[PDB]
Amino acid sequence: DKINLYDIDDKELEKLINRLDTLSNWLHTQKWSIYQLFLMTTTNYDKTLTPEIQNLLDTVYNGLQNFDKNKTKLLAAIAPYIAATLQLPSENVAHSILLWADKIKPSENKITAEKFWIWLQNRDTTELSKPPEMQEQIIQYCHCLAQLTMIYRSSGINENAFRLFIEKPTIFGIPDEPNKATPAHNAPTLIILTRFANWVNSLGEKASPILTAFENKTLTAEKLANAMNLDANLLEQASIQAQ
Amino acid sequence: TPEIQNLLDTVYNGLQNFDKNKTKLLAAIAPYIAATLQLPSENVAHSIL
Amino acid sequence: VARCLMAEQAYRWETNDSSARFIKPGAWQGTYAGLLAGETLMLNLAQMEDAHLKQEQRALEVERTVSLAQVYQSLGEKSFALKDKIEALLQGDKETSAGNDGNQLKLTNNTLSATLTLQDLKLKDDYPEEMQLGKTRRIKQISVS
Amino acid sequence: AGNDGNQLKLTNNTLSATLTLQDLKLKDDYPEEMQLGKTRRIKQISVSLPALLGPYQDVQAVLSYGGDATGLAKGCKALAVSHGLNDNGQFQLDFNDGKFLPFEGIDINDKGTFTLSFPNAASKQKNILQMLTDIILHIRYTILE
Amino acid sequence: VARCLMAEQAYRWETNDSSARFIKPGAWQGTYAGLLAGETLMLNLAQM
Repeated sequence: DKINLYDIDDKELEKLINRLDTLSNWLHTQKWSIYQLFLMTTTNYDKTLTPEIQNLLDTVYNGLQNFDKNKTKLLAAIAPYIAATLQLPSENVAHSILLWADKIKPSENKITAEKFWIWLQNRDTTELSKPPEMQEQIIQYCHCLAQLTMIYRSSGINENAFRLFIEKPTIFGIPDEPNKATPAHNAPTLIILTRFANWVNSLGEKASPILTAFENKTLTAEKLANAMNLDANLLEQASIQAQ
Repeated sequence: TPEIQNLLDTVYNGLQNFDKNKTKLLAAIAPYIAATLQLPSENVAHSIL
Repeated sequence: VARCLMAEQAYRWETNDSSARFIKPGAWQGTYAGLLAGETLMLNLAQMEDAHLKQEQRALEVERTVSLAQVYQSLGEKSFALKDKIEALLQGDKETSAGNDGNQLKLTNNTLSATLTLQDLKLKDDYPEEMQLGKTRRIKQISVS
Repeated sequence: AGNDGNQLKLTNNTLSATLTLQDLKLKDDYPEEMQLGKTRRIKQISVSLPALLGPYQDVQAVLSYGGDATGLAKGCKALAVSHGLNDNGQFQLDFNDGKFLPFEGIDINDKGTFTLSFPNAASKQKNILQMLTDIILHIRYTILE
Repeated sequence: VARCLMAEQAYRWETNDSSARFIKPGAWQGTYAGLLAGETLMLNLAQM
């Protein structure tokens, strides 16, 4: 959005047209509106206390009332209400998306789920509407969660490879940094998840052993060829030609 | 695999508290094998063991 | 909810903690027609009973006899013997009453009252304070002979 | 007066007459004879103070134990004596109580040190403790294996 | 689970065996949302 077409290199212009064509063709493969991609990619979150998000606040407030930090993990405690209000099927997915929102460091304040419960833990009294200092920072965090679950729904990736992606983003081609290299909700780190999920769906039945062999560093060409019904020497020679 | 590991965990918790001279090992492991291999009967799980 | 609050008051009077509360609001959800209250109340009763089982102890049960003749006799120097003074105060129809701030023995209209204050028993000090034994000291039963 | 397990010692206020479980030799009242039983645990210890007790005038005495109460509940290692004639620390003795009694489950053999104390062994319990002649235990225990 | 461990300590103090344990982990299965714990705990109370 920031770059202008009034002055642009022809190579850069070519590359920009290729990016638009790649994104457009990928959306024609995914059958998505551009509004879907914009809503799943926006960093601007709206600041409005809705009664539904307030119902989420009331349910989590009554739910995680009577909590101590040193008894158990905060994330595992909040995970069922998040799994229900965001309609998530599993509980490890609700674990995943909370670790994800921790990694991305969302809207305005450098904020935390421990900061989230320290807000509901220090400054909260429900069924009362008076504004504190941190409320917009909380509700845009809630909008960020509601955004990041939508790409999990629309992508169709399975759960184990999703754990692998969040836990090791660098092995999926992001530049490395130990548990700080965070993929955003930008479109280039959507299309690569989508391609990886489509590869896993192309595999299908033999997916669990080959994904856990990819999870270890012992994945070979020969196990990989058998899941594609291809001759292994083809993959061997393709690797040699890339080398 | 985590699925075969889940089989291992289920049989481990299941046939925990076992003695050999109380009963047959095969009849003890047969329900977990019949479920994890989705076998309908228990004599089939006896047969395949 | 009324009976669970009754039980919470019984817990707050058995063990001594007034600030400790267990029954929290929000068990009724009117926007969902109040489904699932039994779960919340059963869980909260379980929390109360488990907190009781944690705070349950073995009690030390000590009896003690208080003879009022010794009590009204052993006082400050405004003291008196119980028998003769009660005999004189009931014999005479006078204003007269014997005792002090906590231990006056007074005749109102019909009745005679011999009252007593709990400091004069010094009954905590029958033992050393010795917090390995205990601090809080509550009456089980008072019986009169 | 006394020794390692049986010294009779005056500390600051109180007087303590302590005792060790080996000196009872109480396993050896019977032959060992494992058809009867090996393991031997205390059911109940009851104290009698054979003494001319004051009419409506009580003794003050606690009963301690030194074997750490490691399998015992919180406070089952202590016991209180008020009137000193074959008494539990409890007001009434309930065998059918689901609560464990104090000292219930203690080895006859040496596990810690068994200790009686008389608080206010200055001139408060002085008269009755100069009227004390001897101390009696009613030790009830259990034999099986 | 806390109260069943209380009862297990009561059993370990009534009869004398500290090594004897009955309550085993794995009654909660988080990967299946913790269904069927009552069966395991009822069976284990029956064994005690």
